[PDB]
Amino acid sequence: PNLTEISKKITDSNAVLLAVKEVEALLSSIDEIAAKAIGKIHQNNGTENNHNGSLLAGAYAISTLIKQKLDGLKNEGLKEKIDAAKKCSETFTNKLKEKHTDLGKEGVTDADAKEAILKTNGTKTKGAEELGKLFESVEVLSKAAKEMLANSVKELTSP
Amino acid sequence: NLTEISKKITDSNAVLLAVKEVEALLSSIDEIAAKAIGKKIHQNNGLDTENNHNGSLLAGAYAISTLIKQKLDGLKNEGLKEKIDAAKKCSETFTNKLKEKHTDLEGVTDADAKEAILKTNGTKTKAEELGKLFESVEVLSKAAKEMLANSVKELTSP
Amino acid sequence: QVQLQESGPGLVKPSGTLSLTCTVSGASISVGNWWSWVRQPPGKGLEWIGEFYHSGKTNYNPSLKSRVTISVDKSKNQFSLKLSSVTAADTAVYYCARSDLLTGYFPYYFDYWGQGTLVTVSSASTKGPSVFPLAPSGTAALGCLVKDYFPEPVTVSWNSGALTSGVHTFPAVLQSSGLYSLSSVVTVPSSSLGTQTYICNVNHKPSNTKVDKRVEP
Amino acid sequence: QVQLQESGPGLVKPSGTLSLTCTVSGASISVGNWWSWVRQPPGKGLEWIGEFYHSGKTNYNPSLKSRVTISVDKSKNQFSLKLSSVTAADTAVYYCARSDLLTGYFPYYFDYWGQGTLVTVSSASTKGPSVFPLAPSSKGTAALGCLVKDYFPEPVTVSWNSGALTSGVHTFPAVLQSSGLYSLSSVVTVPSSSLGTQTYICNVNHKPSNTKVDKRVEPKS
Amino acid sequence: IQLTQSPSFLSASVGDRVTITCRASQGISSYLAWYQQKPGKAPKLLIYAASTLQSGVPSRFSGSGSGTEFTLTISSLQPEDFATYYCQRLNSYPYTFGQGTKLEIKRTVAAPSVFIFPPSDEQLKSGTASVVCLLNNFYPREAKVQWKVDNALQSGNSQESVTEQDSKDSTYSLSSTLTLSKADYEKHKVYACEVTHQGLSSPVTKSFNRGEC
Amino acid sequence: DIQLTQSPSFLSASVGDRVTITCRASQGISSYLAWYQQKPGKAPKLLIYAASTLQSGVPSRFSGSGSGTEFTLTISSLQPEDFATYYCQRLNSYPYTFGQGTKLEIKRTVAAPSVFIFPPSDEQLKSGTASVVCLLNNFYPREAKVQWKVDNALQSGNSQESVTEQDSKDSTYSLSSTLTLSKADYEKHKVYACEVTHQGLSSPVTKSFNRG
Repeated sequence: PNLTEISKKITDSNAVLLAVKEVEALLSSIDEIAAKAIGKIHQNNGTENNHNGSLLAGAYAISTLIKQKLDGLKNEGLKEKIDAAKKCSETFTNKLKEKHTDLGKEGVTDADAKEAILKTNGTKTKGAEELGKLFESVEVLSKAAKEMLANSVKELTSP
Repeated sequence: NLTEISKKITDSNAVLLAVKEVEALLSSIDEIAAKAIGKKIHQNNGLDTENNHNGSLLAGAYAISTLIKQKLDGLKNEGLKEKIDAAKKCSETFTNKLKEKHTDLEGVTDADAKEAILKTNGTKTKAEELGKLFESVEVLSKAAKEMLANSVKELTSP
Repeated sequence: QVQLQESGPGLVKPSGTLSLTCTVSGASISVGNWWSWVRQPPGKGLEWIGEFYHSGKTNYNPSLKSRVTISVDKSKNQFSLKLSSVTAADTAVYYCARSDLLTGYFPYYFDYWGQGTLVTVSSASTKGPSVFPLAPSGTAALGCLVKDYFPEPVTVSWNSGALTSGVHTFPAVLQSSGLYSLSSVVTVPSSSLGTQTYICNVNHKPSNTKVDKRVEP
Repeated sequence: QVQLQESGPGLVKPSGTLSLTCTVSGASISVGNWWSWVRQPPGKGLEWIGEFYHSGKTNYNPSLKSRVTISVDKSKNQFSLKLSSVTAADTAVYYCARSDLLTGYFPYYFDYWGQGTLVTVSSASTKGPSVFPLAPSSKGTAALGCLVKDYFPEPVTVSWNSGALTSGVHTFPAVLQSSGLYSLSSVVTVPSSSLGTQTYICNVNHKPSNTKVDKRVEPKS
Repeated sequence: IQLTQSPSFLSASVGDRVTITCRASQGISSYLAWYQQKPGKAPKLLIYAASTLQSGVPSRFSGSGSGTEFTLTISSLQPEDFATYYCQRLNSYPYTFGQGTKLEIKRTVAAPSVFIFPPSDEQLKSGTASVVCLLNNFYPREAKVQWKVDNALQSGNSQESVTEQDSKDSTYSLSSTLTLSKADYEKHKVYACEVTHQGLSSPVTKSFNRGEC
Repeated sequence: DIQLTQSPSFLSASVGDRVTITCRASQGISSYLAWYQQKPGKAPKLLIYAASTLQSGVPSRFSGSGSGTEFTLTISSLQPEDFATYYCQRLNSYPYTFGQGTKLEIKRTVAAPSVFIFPPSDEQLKSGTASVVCLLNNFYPREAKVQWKVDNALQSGNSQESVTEQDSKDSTYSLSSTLTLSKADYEKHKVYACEVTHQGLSSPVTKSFNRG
């Protein structure tokens, strides 16, 4: 069934999915520094408390880059869900920058570094709560882009 | 056999997808290398200069290098094995160099931080191995892209 | 959290139109996934009927395409099924089901189902059962004959649920008259006869028939 | 830079076998990309011949399939082309080209080409050219040139003063005379005040016959 | 495309290993799934992409196969594993199912307890007589039940019903109902049902005479 | 399988003009189309791929559009360096059939040719053949009438013409006319004249020489 036109659909849905999964991986990098590198460079181990002011700045850079790549996402079909992650990335980046009072210093404590970018422990006052539904908003976007690719492939085998 | 071409397409789809995960992880290390080395959050612009304190930014980048080595280990493809094992070794060598130079890498000097995890620097003694697995993934990323294209190429043939 | 529930009339006259609705909770049909209707006649296997995606693309079984249609009400998070010109071959347990990509990227697999509802195609009129005792004559067997009812199902209990051990409620049998009939028996110690009363509680919802029957020797 | 270069004989007798080799530098045919042979007769359009991928898959033009063969030498980073039972319809400039995905994911686009080599299908024998001076008239801008006569097959290359003279040079396209041989002129305009002081030499190269000729062009006395 | 799976019925004990084969008619790739269905319940997806386990499915389930031949394997069968199993292709609609395989738990031979029930006087007033023969708690499922009225074998006036295998003792129960008109029933005296079963060395007859106590 | 029809075959426009080239496919090829620019003697240069995407290095004044069967290459702000032959190409399947091509000429204000005549060399003469060469340098348009006169007798059937490709910088042409005679026929006359008619010349320009 219209094999030459389907290949364009499959390729188009591929590019959209790839661009979302790239934003996905940037989020997973923000997660890895949160649960593996917060307050911890050594011969063994690959403990040092209360000094993460740099690690916070690097993760702020990733969050900006996440917004830039989201602005480059243009697909008239996924427009509903793209703008959701669009403004979700905005409230996140703004939140860390909104209060530099505990994030724009060299010695940010563990309970504050775990607070802004670690979505695991209990306290999520200023920070990781906004990281929370930014991840979830990309989950929605990633699933939709996956299903659009599957539906394009599904068009091949139709009777 | 349109069903068999379907599996060839979606299979090389997943490999390219998993390879681009390693690719995007590297762009994060690249982004924290060119936009957050020696830095902290500001109000108006978002980031302002903060010299000589990057002992956690390097610790952050180390976990991604560990995460990169993890994803490269999970890659299983008999057609891409050559380029897969080339990136695994370059991933092992990189994380090994960061742990080998722990004397000068709290608060690593921006001269050392730019030297250790930044591609665009002259010296690159503590970075040189960040280019040889970036380009190794580049070669890996191009091969997976062409494998997907070749699968779609089979769809339209006489 | 993902739950699906079918509903609609369970009896349709021959050449009539079947109508069923699937209510979804814990999930939104407008955001993704394919949603299907699946068929299973009594004692037989499964047959896929139709499917739809929120973009509007719907597919139908080519053996039923002429008679089947599926509609969507995204505002109510429901979808329906219509089957016109039905025959006795359309009698089946009807399922609504969701399909998901799971850990893959192609194809979709059915991973969530509703409880299913039985739809019967027959000219028989709804009728409650006539309950007759199976009087007993160290172990004694007594039961209850549930005869000439329509349509399925009939729930039988003993002593308002107090007697569950030893109970066997046989599956119904479609008699040549078009009506169903079953028996529910229980084995009790022969010494308990004349001391314990045995009541079979027969419930037939599709006719609002509740019957209690004393079974004595 | 990525660079492709075809090589091989430019004269093939009819019913013979055409053979060309593409040397690739700056890239590796074993690593990726599709590699193709493309054909363009003098004055006409382009015709794709065949392609291969390092996986082994090889496609040929259905109009040529019966007589075309592409070989690959990954150890030498070269690949070749073989056309058998050739006729005059096979005379053309032959290109080896690379295909690439560019910024997309399908299909491959021809983004790098060789310089192209010209192969002529004919029973005629190779013949080197005769070079004669187009002397400038003793009459300001003056014109002098070189006449390249009676050679076969194409092409001939002409330079002036071993390349030190480029501005003002016109090497005309070759012309097929009724004798079956080609003829050509190359001219250059120079200041009239330079004659009798500066030397002017045209360099004529005809690789089919290994002919290197330098000719001094001066005003006649 | 048609899917034929075999065997239709399996009989194995707890701890045994069973394999079910699903055969596709022209090629599936790996777009095959395996479902488990208990009586009265919706089918439960076990394996997709013809070897991948669904979340929560234990490791004792395993599938394999590509293109035409597929196989589901249950090593170390557990009590909860006894159900009906279907294979399904997902490469294209209508997503054909297999006709199913039902694997029951194998146990030792159990003879049935045979009971006979004469028609009730209440039912007799309506003009119909129903004689019920009951076979209780026996194994295997195979059992021949014959109705003899005055020692004449009956045909075409009886129906049978079997319970599902008991989840507690792995036995079956069978009921046979001989339905006659009141006039036909009152014209004979001896009503007997005859049971032939592997657990019985010879057929067993339960009889009663009409209008006696 | 699929044929590509390119229109027009020849095109002539001025610097700054806007021009359009159409490529039509016999059936749908989606957006799998490419446009090439082939300068004389050079290999094709990719301008646009996937039928609207600008290849890196190519100026923005090149633009493509279309999907399916209709395809259009548009060159805005036409430049003298834009003289070439342009080809469309489908890439959905092999053979990736090319279009027939469109020749584009850059229009230019009228420029008269400088005319030169060249007598046969003493070296060529003793071989038995005499070639008299007439040169037309840096003129436009292409149309030029070159006639040979030997002792005021118009020659025919003994001369051959060759025209250079359009200059990529000044958009001009150059022409050569070679009159070929035998040595015996050459030494039988005295005056050899080249007469040039061109729209940039108010009257035909003659260049001649005697044999001494």
